[PDB]
Amino acid sequence: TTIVSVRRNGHVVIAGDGQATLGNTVMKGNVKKVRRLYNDKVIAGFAGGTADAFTLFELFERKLEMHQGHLVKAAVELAKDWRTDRMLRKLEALLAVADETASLIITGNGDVVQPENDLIAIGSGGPYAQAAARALLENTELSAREIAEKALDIAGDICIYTNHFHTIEELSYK
Amino acid sequence: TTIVSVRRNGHVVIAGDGQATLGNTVMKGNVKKVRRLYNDKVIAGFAGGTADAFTLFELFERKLEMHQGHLVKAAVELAKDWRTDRMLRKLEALLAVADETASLIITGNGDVVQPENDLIAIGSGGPYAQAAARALLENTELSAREIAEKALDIAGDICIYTNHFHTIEELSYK
Amino acid sequence: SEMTPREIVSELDKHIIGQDNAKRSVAIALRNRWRRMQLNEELRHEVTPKNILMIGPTGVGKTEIARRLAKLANAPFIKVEATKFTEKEVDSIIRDLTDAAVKMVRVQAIEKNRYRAPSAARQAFRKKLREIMAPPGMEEMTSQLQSMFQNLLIEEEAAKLVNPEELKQDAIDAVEQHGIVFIDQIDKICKRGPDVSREGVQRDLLPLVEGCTVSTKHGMVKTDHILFIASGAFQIAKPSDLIPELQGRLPIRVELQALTTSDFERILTEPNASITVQYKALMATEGVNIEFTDSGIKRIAEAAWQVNESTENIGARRLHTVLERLMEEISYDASDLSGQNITIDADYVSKHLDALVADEDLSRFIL
Ligand SMILES: Nc1ncnc2c1ncn2[C@@H]1O[C@H](COP(=O)(O)OP(=O)(O)O)[C@@H](O)[C@H]1O
Repeated sequence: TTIVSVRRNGHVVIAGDGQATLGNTVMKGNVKKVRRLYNDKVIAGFAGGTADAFTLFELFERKLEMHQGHLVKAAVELAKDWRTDRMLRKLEALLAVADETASLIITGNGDVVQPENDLIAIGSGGPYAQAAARALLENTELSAREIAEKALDIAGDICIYTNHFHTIEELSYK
Repeated sequence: TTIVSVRRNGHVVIAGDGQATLGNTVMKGNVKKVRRLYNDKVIAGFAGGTADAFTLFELFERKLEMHQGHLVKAAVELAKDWRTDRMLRKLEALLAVADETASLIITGNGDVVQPENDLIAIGSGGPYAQAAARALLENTELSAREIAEKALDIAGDICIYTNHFHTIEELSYK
Repeated sequence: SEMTPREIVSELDKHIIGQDNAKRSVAIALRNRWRRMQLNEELRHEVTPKNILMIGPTGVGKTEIARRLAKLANAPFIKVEATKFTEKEVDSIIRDLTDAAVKMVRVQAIEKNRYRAPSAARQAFRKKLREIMAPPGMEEMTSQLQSMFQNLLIEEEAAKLVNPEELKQDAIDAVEQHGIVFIDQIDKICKRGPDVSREGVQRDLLPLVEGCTVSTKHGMVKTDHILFIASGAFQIAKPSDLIPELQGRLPIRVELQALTTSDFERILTEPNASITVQYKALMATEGVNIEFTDSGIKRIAEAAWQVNESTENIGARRLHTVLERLMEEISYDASDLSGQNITIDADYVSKHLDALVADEDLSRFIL
């Protein structure tokens, strides 16, 4: 699994593969690991069980309603409830989320993190994509969509658990 | 255990073996892992404890009655309560179900999945059956029944946990 | 009333559309009432009402059958939610039924006293003429104490003509003989395997159907021959989940079918005082004349069916929310449109609704 997020020129994207591995076999190659949230104002991705994220994403939208859509404050409240609830603590996933404000990562340990250039790369192939995205972001004028696309394909060629099936959700704010 | 589902030419089937393994021994070779539901309009299979599936099947018919037999929406409500309820969370099984609309998989993680060609293959020998069914479906004009039958026999020759006792429930809609 | 079962169903067809099996079932129970009175002294005590259990999704007319039935027989009627007692005493069912029977026989007594309520100069003028604070449980008690303390021409004549001792004794006989009770959503008190509290409500309701006596300020009422009509979707639980003492007290069972798009088309027009007829008279009050095309009525029924299939199926109740959303512009301008004839064609229906029905996220709020 690999998920990338790039922000550039008033645009932010989230891209992820569709491979689902069971042991040494591929279970499904067209998984949709990226989706939109909070009435199309927020994009998000997840590395882990599909229903684990659907549970966390729904509660995250409820945290946004209590906080008027504030991304950071709602992300902490989600991370606080994630570690705290005996039922939510059983969940195992790596969340990635972004809006026009900023991009950040959410983990099951309750750690909320915003990478240096809002450059998120998670999953088994995350570190692969992160180095490809870092190279293009500094040495090219490519748009955030072009970087996340090419970086995800590179991670698919390298990671055995990542394929070339792609799903993207761009957000333009300019 | 291996269970296959194929859909072709207005027909959809579900086939499963009858082997029940206890450690390194065979406990029962004529297990009926396939049955019909919702007044003969739905076919389903299960890989796991027999009683765990009977419980999930009955509740699945309840969700179908609330949703007027809609397969997808009832599958989400079943996967919703499966992960949620402290009682149902203890159940461990892999459900497969299909109607004339579509075929899909249900898991104890709450994940609902529809395979690419509605081609389901679950159990310990699932990957072996998916390899054979994928070959025949693209290279032959064989009916869905002949594909699921031959694919399950090949999975039984390979998987030590799968035998050649078979149970099938076809649904014709044309 | 001496109406035969077919005469009962024929009258119910004037309001309820289809669901004939439920109409036939209630007609049998009401006909046994008249059949019991013709029996000898012994059999009248042994025979007990054939209580009915309606089964089906919400909004298919389970209540309207019970309402029109009690309105057809001029019988006292009450609807109760079985879940209300999961947290009031069950005996309140008979009390409120009598209070409704009292007001029923009382306003009916005024009707008998209403019409009761010469020189040439006599006819000429005749032509020109034409504090006590209590907790909520005893609030009704302190009412009676306050009315007792206060005690210690249409009004004076109707009070002079009425017989208050007769109206109170009659309402009891109207309840003991002709009474009807509707217990909605009885399926929700069945065991889900709360089961103690759910089945505990079933035990508390048991004496009311097994024949018991309930005290009331209006008098002592007996629940022996009262008819009861329970209802429930029974999608979660089944009637077999009811306690055995309760299953035997509901001899008649019936399943109401889900309404179709054609039924919605009929419900909008055919029933007497149908909702479409209601707004036609309402817009007539403003001097406006509305007319619905058969294609317009068709797409309205098609619109309500889509919302029930898209999100949640609420039965024929969806027709109410849709129709008011369609006529909202006319109902507001109806004052300024006096003297105009407005037509609700298929294009008018698609103009005000298709934009809404297309968005399921909005349909969960507006419709
Ligand atoms: N067969 C029918 N004929 C006419 N109107 C109906 C019919 N079924 C439902 N309706 C309308 O829909 C509503 C049904 O609500 P109700 O009968 O109280 O729900 P339930 O049937 O679930 O108890 C009523 O307001 C009634 O006007």
